[PDB]
Amino acid sequence: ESQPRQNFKVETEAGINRQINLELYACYCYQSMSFYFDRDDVALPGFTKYFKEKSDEEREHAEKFMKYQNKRGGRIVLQDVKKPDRDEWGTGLDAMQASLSLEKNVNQALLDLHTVGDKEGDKQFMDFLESDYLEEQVEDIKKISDHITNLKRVGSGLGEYMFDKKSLD
Amino acid sequence: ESQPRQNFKVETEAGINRQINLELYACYCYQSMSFYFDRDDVALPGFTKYFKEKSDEEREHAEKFMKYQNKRGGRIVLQDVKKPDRDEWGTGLDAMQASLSLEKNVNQALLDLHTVGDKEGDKQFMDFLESDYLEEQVEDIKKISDHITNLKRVGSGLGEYMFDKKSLD
Amino acid sequence: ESQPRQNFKVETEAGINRQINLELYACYCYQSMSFYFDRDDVALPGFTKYFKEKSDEEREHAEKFMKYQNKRGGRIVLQDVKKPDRDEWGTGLDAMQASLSLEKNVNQALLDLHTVGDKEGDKQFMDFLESDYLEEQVEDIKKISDHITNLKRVGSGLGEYMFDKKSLD
Amino acid sequence: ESQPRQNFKVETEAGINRQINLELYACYCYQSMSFYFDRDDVALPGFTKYFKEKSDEEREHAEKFMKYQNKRGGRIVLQDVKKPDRDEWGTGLDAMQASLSLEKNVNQALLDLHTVGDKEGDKQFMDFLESDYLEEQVEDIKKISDHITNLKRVGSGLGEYMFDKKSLD
Amino acid sequence: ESQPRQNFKVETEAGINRQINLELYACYCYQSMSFYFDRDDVALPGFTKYFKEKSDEEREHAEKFMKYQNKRGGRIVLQDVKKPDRDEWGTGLDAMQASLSLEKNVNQALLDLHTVGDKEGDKQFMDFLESDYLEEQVEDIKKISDHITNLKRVGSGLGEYMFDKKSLD
Amino acid sequence: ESQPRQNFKVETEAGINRQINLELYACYCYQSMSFYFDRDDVALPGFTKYFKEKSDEEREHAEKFMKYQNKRGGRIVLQDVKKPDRDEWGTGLDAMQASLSLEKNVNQALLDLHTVGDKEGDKQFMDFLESDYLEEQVEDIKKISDHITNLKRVGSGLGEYMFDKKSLD
Ligand SMILES: [Fe+3]
Ligand SMILES: [Fe+3]
Ligand SMILES: [Fe+3]
Ligand SMILES: [Fe+3]
Ligand SMILES: [Fe+3]
Ligand SMILES: [Fe+3]
Ligand SMILES: [Fe+3]
Ligand SMILES: [Fe+3]
Ligand SMILES: [Fe+3]
Ligand SMILES: [Fe+3]
Ligand SMILES: [Fe+3]
Ligand SMILES: [Fe+3]
Ligand SMILES: [Fe+3]
Ligand SMILES: [Fe+3]
Repeated sequence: ESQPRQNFKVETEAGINRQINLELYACYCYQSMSFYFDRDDVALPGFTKYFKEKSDEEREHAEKFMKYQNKRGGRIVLQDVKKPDRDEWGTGLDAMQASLSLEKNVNQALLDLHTVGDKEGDKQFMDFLESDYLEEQVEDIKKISDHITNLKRVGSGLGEYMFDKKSLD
Repeated sequence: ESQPRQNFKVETEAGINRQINLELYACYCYQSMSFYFDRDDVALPGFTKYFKEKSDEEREHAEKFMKYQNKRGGRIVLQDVKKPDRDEWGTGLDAMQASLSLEKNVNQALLDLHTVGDKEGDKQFMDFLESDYLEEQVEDIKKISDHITNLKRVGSGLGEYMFDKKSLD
Repeated sequence: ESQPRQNFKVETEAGINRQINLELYACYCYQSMSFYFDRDDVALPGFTKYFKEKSDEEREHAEKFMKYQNKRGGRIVLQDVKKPDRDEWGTGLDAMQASLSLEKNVNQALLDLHTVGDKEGDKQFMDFLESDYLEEQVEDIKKISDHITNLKRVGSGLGEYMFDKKSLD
Repeated sequence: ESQPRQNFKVETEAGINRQINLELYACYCYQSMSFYFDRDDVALPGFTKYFKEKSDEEREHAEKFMKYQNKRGGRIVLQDVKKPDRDEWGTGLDAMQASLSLEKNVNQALLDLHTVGDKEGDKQFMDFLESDYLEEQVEDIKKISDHITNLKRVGSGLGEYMFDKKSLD
Repeated sequence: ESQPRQNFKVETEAGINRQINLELYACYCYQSMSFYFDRDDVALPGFTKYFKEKSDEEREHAEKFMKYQNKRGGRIVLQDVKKPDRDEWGTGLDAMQASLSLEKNVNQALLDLHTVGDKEGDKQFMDFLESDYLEEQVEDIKKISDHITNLKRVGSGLGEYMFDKKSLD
Repeated sequence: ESQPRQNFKVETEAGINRQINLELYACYCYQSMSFYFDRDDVALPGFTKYFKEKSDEEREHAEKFMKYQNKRGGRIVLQDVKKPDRDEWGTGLDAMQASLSLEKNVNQALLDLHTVGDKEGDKQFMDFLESDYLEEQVEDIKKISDHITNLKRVGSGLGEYMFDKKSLD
């Protein structure tokens, strides 16, 4: 049993390992989305920058979980991170919709992870999830929903172009 | 169902809406208290400033709840904010006592709101309440209790005058 | 009779108290409008910021009246501030239209309040209303009319999006 | 019943008082460890500085609990803080091992304290423990485990000397 | 016999160890006093700050003795530091009176410790006590006496409140 | 055929896509290595930092390839990035050895990729590989070889500890 290990159950440890993979998968999806919008026939640099930052955030999410795994004395077990479910992400609206779905799936997995720590009485892990993940997920999800609304509002073509310039830096 | 909505129950949404009204009511009470102490026959500017700041805090509390309501995909439903239960707030000690009672009622409503999010497994909402409201309520309640003790200590007249100058900026 | 009281009639005092409530109601409406545009399915942050500032202005209007009430030796009597007449404010154009109607109703109430001070020979109150309220109302009303014209000009969709970005900070 | 007291159970109050003593005991242990490594026949100044800082941290932990006790309207009841269980702490590795054991015992007591606040529905206290104690305990425990690993890695003699210089400031 | 040991008698070493405990006990008393005045039904923040600083001073006194013990080649032997003789410290005047009594008891113990070093011809220890403890004790005792006089002068209630603000930062 | 596409053969495009995956795999390996050395029973922070930076470099390598893919009008096709071939990386020497092997495999794949661009007369791609990848690979490989030599030189235990401190920041 590892030296730091205390109130840290195997199922909590395993859940963090699955969440790590999921965070890495999200990072991969955003990375795919970013360079999708960098395609010359897409060429939306706001979306490219936005998803690249999103990708880096998910990388941070994964690594913070790996860091946390080690903090608690769990052992990081990495899995294949699957290629994202699409190669092309449609319009800015489609990608933002796909991002919302992605973030909601990550959020659900985080809430499921919280339930694991909750049922195991892992008080520290629960607060770690709450403070470091659940809040950001809620912010991200609201933010992406806002983007989806605006991408619907502005419409295709010039609207999507303007959204790229005005809603994303 | 709204785009961000996830693990966000209707009763949690409704509880936030009641809490919004309660925060607005507290803001209104403090506002009333502030201008009560600005009456020429009261004329305690520390108390005026103190309750004005308290009022602005409660406004922030309400708006942070409205913001949070939207973040989770709830729909803000506003109600009449009732006029405060008094028009005149007695002495500084009386107002501080009334403020304590007010903050404890807000605190209880927040704890009741936490129970709603708790029973609904709303992990994010619980941490939002804890981090953003429960801690401040506990600080505020301790702080007002301290003020009440000192207002009792100093007594009426010059004591209340000195408290106004020395305990409130 | 309060110490400052001089050339300050009961009807002027009562009119200020009604105006306070009206200013608070306007503050509430703008607050509702602000968080309406913060809804994920509205998501117009310029409108959110704009109405939040408008809301804070009306709060200032109310408090300046409460302050003034006390200055003249009147007694602030607070009433329920009613919930705004809508929960949802339609489009940016609709909200701006509703804001115009609101500001014109506040303006009329202010002009009615001026008539009260006028008929009571309350020279100071009249100038207070003129300098501190009537001018701003006229500026606000012109400004909102301009916004309404531009929101009509730009049309729904991308136009409303662009207006949000370009006419509101 | 004290003025701030609200949702603050006697068993939570009593648990904080025991935890205060435990934090003070940990502060005492670290203090003992610090001056142990300041012995001329030990003379490891990194370990001295490290445990002195650790000691001050535990003092802060105790005082933050006393502060919190008062915030909630509990009454601090102090007990004898027992002398640490050793007068001499062996090698740097031994002291670090003893520190790990100490921090894990404090951590368990904190987790037990959380369970008390949890079972009493003390939502604020739980978040206070989580935010202010459980996270730091997890960081500390991981950090001490790392130190123990490195002290094992470097071995006695020069290794312990180098660890003192390179892993502790 | 330890390497630094020279003109350092066992009774001097033992006296330093008792004085360490006494300094720690004083630190504990002041700590108790500090958070006593932080009670919501006491709420004197000057007294809280004052005794917290006093507490930290006694901690420094203890540690300087532990440091000195090691400097001379003595071995620090820690004992239980007893809980302070009261849980509640009465009025500011009572606490200041109790502090005077405490400091005079510490001072007497220091003078007794000086006699031990004196009779053992421990010239360095005597000067260490004189320079580092006896002078501060005399300053502290005079200072606390002054406070007691002023707390008597100002009386209960507002006087104690004013003393808290004006004589203690 | 994409708008930028010119002198950009399908096999060059496909080779970049495989190299992207390989760069991502290397990034994953380094990430695994980094948090391996962050294990409490490994606890080598230089190695953790070193491999984290290495990981970020490989991420940059992958993304620069994705960017380049798009620049030439190729289409990024992502694949599963496989979990690294080990979960635990042994000693610092073992990890550095594994890193060398990894970098040499990436280097060979890059040289194979260069041959593809070479045989296709892709003059720009060749120079892109040379300037942006081959040089860094050669620097990295030399640098890791140096580290391996020094990790062999210093030996296990304190040596590995010292290497962690002195050869890695
Ligand atoms: Fe994530
Ligand atoms: Fe995200
Ligand atoms: Fe929490
Ligand atoms: Fe509030
Ligand atoms: Fe409050
Ligand atoms: Fe107004
Ligand atoms: Fe207005
Ligand atoms: Fe502690
Ligand atoms: Fe600790
Ligand atoms: Fe002392
Ligand atoms: Fe003293
Ligand atoms: Fe002398
Ligand atoms: Fe690479
Ligand atoms: Fe490399």
